[PDB]
Amino acid sequence: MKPVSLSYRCPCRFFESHIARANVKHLKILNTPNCALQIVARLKNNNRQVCIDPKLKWIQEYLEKALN
Amino acid sequence: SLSYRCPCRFFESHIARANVKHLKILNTPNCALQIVARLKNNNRQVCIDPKLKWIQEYLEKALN
Ligand SMILES: O=C(O)C1=C[C@H](O)[C@@H](OS(=O)(=O)O)[C@H](O[C@H]2[C@H](O)[C@@H](NS(=O)(=O)O)[C@@H](O)O[C@@H]2COS(=O)(=O)O)O1
Ligand SMILES: O=C(O)C1=C[C@H](O)[C@@H](OS(=O)(=O)O)[C@H](O[C@H]2[C@H](O)[C@@H](NS(=O)(=O)O)[C@@H](O)O[C@@H]2COS(=O)(=O)O)O1
Repeated sequence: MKPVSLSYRCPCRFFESHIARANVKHLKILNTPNCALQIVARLKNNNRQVCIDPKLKWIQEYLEKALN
Repeated sequence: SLSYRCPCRFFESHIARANVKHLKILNTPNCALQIVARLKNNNRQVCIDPKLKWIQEYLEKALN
């Protein structure tokens, strides 16, 4: 890959839509206003980081509860 | 587990949006503290106050 310092490409090119809450170690919420996909999940069973659908069903409630 | 350590035990209350690279929201619903920031300037990760007003707006924007 192009190193970060040089890349103008939004980090998330594509999202995945079938990530279950139970397999998520954390969601990383990137501070990238200019890009459509800001949410990256780190997964528990494989430790991949996958960009996820921000409309995934469980995401909103998971985020709101973190803040209570 | 009684074994299980919550990754965040203490938080910073004075972190502003501009000094954050990203937030990590830890899937540890059991724990009081679930919010981590990687800092630009430092590159340290710190746990941050979850009642920080800007955190809400930050997360809502990410969801659109
Ligand atoms: O809607 C959810 O966030 C959710 C639904 C499911 O019961 C489960 O996810 S799964 O469909 O991927 O299996 C998960 O629910 C619970 C879950 O039992 C625990 N979280 S998890 O291990 O990461 O999956 C539990 O401690 O909290 C989840 C619900 O959130 S809560 O508000 O803290 O109770 O997620
Ligand atoms: O905008 C960002 O904050 C960011 C963008 C990159 O896509 C990401 O790459 S990475 O997650 O594979 O490393 C970058 O690096 C961070 C990342 O937030 C964290 N990884 S984690 O430990 O699983 O959460 C971070 O804590 O470590 C990475 C730093 O990379 S490094 O400088 O080359 O060592 O985050």
